[PDB]
Amino acid sequence: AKTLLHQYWDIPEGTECHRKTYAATSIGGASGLVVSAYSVALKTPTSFLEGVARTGRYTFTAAAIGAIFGLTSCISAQVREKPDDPLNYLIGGCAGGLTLGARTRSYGIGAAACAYMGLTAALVKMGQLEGWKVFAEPKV
Amino acid sequence: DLELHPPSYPWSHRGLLSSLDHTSIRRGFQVYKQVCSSCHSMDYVAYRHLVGVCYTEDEAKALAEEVEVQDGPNEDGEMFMRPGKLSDYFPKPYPNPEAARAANNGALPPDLSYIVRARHGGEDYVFSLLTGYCEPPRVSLREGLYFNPYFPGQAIGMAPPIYNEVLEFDDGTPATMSQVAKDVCTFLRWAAEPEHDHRKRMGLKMLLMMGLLLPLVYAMKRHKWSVLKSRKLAYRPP
Amino acid sequence: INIRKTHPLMKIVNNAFIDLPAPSNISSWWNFGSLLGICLILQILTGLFLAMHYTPDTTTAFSSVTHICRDVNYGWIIRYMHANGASMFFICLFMHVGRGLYYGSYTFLETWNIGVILLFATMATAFMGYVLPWGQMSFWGATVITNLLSAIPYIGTNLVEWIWGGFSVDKATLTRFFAFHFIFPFIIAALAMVHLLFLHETGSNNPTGIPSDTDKIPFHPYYTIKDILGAILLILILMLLVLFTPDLLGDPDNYTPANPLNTPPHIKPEWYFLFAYAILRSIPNKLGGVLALVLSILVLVIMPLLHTSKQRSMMFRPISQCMFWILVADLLTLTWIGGQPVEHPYIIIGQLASIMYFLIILVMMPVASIIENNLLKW
Amino acid sequence: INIRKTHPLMKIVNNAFIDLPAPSNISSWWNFGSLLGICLILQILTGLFLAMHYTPDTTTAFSSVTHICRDVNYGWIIRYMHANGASMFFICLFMHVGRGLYYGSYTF
Amino acid sequence: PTLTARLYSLLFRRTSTFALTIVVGALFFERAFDQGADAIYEHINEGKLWKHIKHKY
Amino acid sequence: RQFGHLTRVRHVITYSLSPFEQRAFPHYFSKGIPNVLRRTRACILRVAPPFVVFYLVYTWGTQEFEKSKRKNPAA
Amino acid sequence: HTDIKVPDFSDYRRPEVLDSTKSSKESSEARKGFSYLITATTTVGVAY
Amino acid sequence: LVDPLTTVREQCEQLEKCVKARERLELCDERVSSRSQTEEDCTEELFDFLHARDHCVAHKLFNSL
Amino acid sequence: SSKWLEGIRKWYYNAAGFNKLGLMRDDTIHENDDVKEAIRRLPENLYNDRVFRIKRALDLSMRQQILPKEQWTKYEEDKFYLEPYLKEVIRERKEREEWTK
Amino acid sequence: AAKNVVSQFVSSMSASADVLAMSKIEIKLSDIPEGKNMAFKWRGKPLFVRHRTKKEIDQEAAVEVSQLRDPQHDLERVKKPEWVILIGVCTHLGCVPI
Ligand code: HEC
Ligand code: HEM
Ligand code: HEM
Ligand code: HEM
Ligand code: FES
Repeated sequence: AKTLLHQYWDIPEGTECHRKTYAATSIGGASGLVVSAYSVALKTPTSFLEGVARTGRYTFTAAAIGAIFGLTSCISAQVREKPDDPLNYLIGGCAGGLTLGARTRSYGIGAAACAYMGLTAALVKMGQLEGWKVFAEPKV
Repeated sequence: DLELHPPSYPWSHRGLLSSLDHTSIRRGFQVYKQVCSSCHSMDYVAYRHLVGVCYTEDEAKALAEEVEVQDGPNEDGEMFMRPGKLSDYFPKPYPNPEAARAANNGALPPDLSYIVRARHGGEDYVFSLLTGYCEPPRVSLREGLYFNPYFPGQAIGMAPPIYNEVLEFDDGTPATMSQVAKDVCTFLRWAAEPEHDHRKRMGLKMLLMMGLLLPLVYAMKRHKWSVLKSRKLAYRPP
Repeated sequence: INIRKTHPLMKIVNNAFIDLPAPSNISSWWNFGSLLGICLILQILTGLFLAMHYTPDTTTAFSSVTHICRDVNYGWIIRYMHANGASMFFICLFMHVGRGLYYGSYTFLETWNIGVILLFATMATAFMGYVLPWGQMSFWGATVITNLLSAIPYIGTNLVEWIWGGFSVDKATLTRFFAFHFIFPFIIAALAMVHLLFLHETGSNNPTGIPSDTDKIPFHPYYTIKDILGAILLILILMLLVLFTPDLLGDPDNYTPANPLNTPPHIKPEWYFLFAYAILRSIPNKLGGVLALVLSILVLVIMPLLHTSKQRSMMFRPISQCMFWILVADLLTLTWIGGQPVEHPYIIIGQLASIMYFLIILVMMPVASIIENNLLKW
Repeated sequence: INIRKTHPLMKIVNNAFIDLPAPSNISSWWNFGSLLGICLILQILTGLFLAMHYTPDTTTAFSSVTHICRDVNYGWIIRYMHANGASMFFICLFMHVGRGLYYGSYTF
Repeated sequence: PTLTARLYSLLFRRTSTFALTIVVGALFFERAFDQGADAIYEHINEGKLWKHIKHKY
Repeated sequence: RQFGHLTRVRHVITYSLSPFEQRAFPHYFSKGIPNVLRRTRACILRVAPPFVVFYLVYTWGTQEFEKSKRKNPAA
Repeated sequence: HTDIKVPDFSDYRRPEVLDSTKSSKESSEARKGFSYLITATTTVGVAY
Repeated sequence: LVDPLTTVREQCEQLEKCVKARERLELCDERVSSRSQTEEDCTEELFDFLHARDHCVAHKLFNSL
Repeated sequence: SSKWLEGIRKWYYNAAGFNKLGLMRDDTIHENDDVKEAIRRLPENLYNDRVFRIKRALDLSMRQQILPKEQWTKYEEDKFYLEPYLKEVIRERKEREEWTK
Repeated sequence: AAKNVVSQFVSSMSASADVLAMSKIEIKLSDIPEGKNMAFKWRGKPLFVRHRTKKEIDQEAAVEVSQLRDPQHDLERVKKPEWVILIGVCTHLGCVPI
């Protein structure tokens, strides 16, 4: 939601750490709720306990992506000491992609997820930094 | 109070196989000789330890036959001075810490043996405190305290000596402020560590001996252990 | 047949260091026994040279150690080697204890008791020698920890003013500390040989915990060359810390003469007491604090009665393995916390660290061994 | 059965001090071995107390020995025990060697 | 390989000859290592020593 | 426990070769680095997650120490 | 006991012995000289 | 006999966040000036920008010696 | 309930590790005199198979060489053969204690 | 005989004669600046002679009775109100406070 993404972008990046990781786990909980809701809505799990297992798997993967991504975000920003580069989040997106691939227990999914999640996280910080408007103007 | 951290400066001996500048140590001894040797003590350095760092045999004999020492007994026994060749220490300007403390507004200066090594911060600390005097933003400074921020409490009972009466480098160096401060801080680094050049020489020899000897021992360990790495089992029952 | 099998001393050397059966899958975590032996004898020899240049007097001690550092050829390397050798001694000691708790080798009761006796003894030796150079940190840490020993009522108070030689620290206290810092390591070496004797009685322990009675290999020349290589890596790190960084473990509050009036606000001892001292002052109780410290090392004594798995290793108890690594992180937290000043968050997470330490040891490990005992159809 | 025959330390103590077969012949001339051992540990003890009260500086060594014999409590009995226990130590050494020669035990 | 073979056949068949050979090699490499260590340490500074500036005083 | 009364073993054949003929380092760059990669992947899930908790604690401790040090009134 | 064959070590050996027809003589002394020259060089370092 | 310290401490920090915190120092200085016997001595800003300006002194001094 | 307990047990048996060194249940049991008595009371061929499994596992942990995919011992094809032996050791030791006291 | 030997050895490890020989001192009071402590060594320890201000007499009057965990009144502790003289060592663990 607007509230938790605003909590995530409230903190300077910057070193006010592990609030970033908790907000990213909230991102993971929301994403897992979305995917799990549609997945149990469009499967007929047969039976409900296996549906609980599927929902738990998706939420655990999304929360793990959020947690690992927030940790590497904060750590890379503390080490490189430059709170304006997108390259630290490039490294963060690749790390999140590799851990997604490892929890799905593969190699190629992990490498392609590294590449695409890194480039998209770079685009996220790059647009938040230079200034690209969220979802509308809506003016002309 | 508010804690301050001195930044690291690219000293000559900062490098891991780096020496000192012995010419800088000569003029740093000259700096200690001229102005700083009034209050501070550095009693654990004899004049003979200068012989392979900053002076020759003869120049040290002149420098150490400058000052009288008050040798011990004679035919009268009580009181007589002595030139002394080399085996004299630096002759203790304040003979007691009581007489040191009353000489100033309290706060006797510590001895300068281990100042660079024993102040939670190296020669960067000493250089920063020696050069960084500035004006107080509304503190007390009770009659004997000066403001210089690289010091815990920011209150120093030392008159700032760095540019008052620059001391004529006899080798021909123009006495600016930071150059003479760099000189005396390098000289105090040497007085704190009288073994630094020789210890890095033995570090050089040790690193080359461990580039040599360690792959040999590792190779022989892998050789004698190569049987058990490649032994292979097989199971015969009837 | 051979004098190596008939001669009475050579019976000992032959059945100790040649014809000893060994577990064959030994990792690089059993070299630390030989490393602690070599650290011990190198401490003995460097201390012996230092005693061949030392004068224990409460006015000339620090000046005499300066005299060793300056007017003696290579005496600076011997002083630095004794100090950094004490550092590497405790490093290898905690590695040895961590292995001997990790791989289930604490199912050997007698060796464990003899070991904890050695742990007390090496801590006492290192503390007293740390007092010896008459530095400022030495003086004030001596005052603090000896009054901590004076916490125990009616039997200990005048006992501490008795080991003071009065009401203070004096020449008597200095020479008492020099006498005991000399004569403790030989009793340490004797107990090391007793430790060795009981282990040679029981046999060692492989990293799987399976009794290795079909896979015994002789001690020579396999573990001989492996321990010589481990000793050469140790000598490399010792020459690293005596030829490149003396300042990576030294103390600025040790290199001043003990002017007994100043009390510098930096007060921490060196690191191998910093985890213990953090458990002390995170409790607002003097006698309770010293009793909690002694009871922590007594928790290290009463480890084996807590053990209620059915497999002896920790390679095969993964949740127990994770709790062990949390215990390691909490010890390092205690070390860093004791290495700090005292304000509000430091006090909070120090109380956290001590209580989570006892919670992980006394509670979490048997509960984990029971739950993954129960989860194997056992 | 017993600790003494199944414990690795009391095996050694049992084979050194208890189940040692002694000859039923030895006179008081054979007593000097245990007396040398007891004098040895007594010298260790008295010297260790001396070491707790001693300052090896040559200008103050004589005064240090003086303060031992005067103002340290019982320092005089500890010092006199150390010196004359060294004297009786060498006496029992000479009777030990004279035993080991005259009674022909030097075949070993 | 032949240089290893002939060195083995000359020096490493015996044992006293082996010990004498490694003694000769130890003294030889001792002196050569002293020369090389002096040269490399004086090469890593070259302008900070005490020796060449004390005979340039 | 000396060497020879350990156990009773049948049915076993051990083969091994001389230490001279097999080489010193058999494929030390083609087996050992994937081997240590498998070792690292088998351990860091059980070793690493406590130490990042410690690193967070360290950052939090130093940060809150300085923030309780700094005061900021306004008058 | 007739079918007791050795599992091969062709992956492990040195190429001087790895052939299945060569006389193992000239491949022997050079091999011994290599290993003993390693030991001798270690002994030189330890003696220094 | 003119020092290089004056030269580099003038030239390094010339227009910078150091000067931002110098203006912050002037702000708390006049905050103290508009107050009788304050607690906040306006020294905190002094330390942290002199920390920053001496970092930039640390980067670019030792060529001049 | 039970359909998920088996999933937890198979996860723990994957993450245990000794399935990869070619071992089983009865290969890792810590010993007192009682478990060594249970070892003593075994048939001969089972004891031979146990000592060969132990010696392979110690070799492959000596060069730190996990077996390939082909010989990871699968879950629930392993024998809990020591259950009657160790269970009767339990009953006999408890019989000794509860009868003599 | 054993308990005599143990007794005499523990008393040998006690102290010296002159270490037990303490002394009586006289201290001059008004050499000290306002709100400030001066330490003079006596019986081994430092010896606190501190000038407390009249503002610090009022701060001693600003001390709650039982909120002191060792609850003691000021007149129970001091003799003259404006000059204070105490043992120079914190009695917990032998530190000397600043
Ligand atoms: C007499 C006046 C001098 C002279 C000529 C110099 N110093 Fe300084 N110094 C003096 C006193 C009385 C004190 C103590 C003041 C206090 O306690 O605050 C000092 C202090 C120092 C220090 C102290 C830093 C510390 O304690 O951590 C140092 C490093 C120092 N003095 C160095 C120094 C140098 C290098 C001088 C020559 C240029 C020098 N002092 C002159 C008294 C005096
Ligand atoms: C004084 C310092 C110590 C020394 C010199 C020392 C020496 C040794 C040596 C030489 C070994 C055999 C080598 C090895 O197994 O790696 C050993 C093994 C062992 N030590 Fe210690 N030890 C010391 C302290 C301790 C302590 C404090 C303990 C804990 C109580 C301990 C417990 C053990 C155990 C359990 C073993 C057997 C480990 C195994 O076989 O796997 N030791 N020690
Ligand atoms: C019996 C042999 C030993 C003797 C004779 C001996 C003697 C000494 C002496 C004279 C000093 C003071 C020198 C100095 O610190 O500058 C000293 C310091 C010290 N000793 Fe020992 N010591 C011995 C064994 C040990 C052992 C086994 C340890 C523990 C590993 C140890 C730990 C220390 C430490 C930590 C110091 C202080 C080091 C320093 O700060 O420089 N000593 N020892
Ligand atoms: C290892 C334990 C020992 C220590 C710590 C020790 C220490 C000392 C000390 C400090 C002294 C000087 C005090 C004095 O001279 O009155 C001394 C003197 C002496 N010691 Fe020892 N000692 C030890 C064992 C021995 C032994 C075993 C002997 C031989 C029997 C011995 C023979 C002597 C002698 C002959 C003197 C000279 C007494 C004198 O001239 O006043 N000591 N010892
Ligand atoms: S409060 Fe613990 S010593 Fe002062």
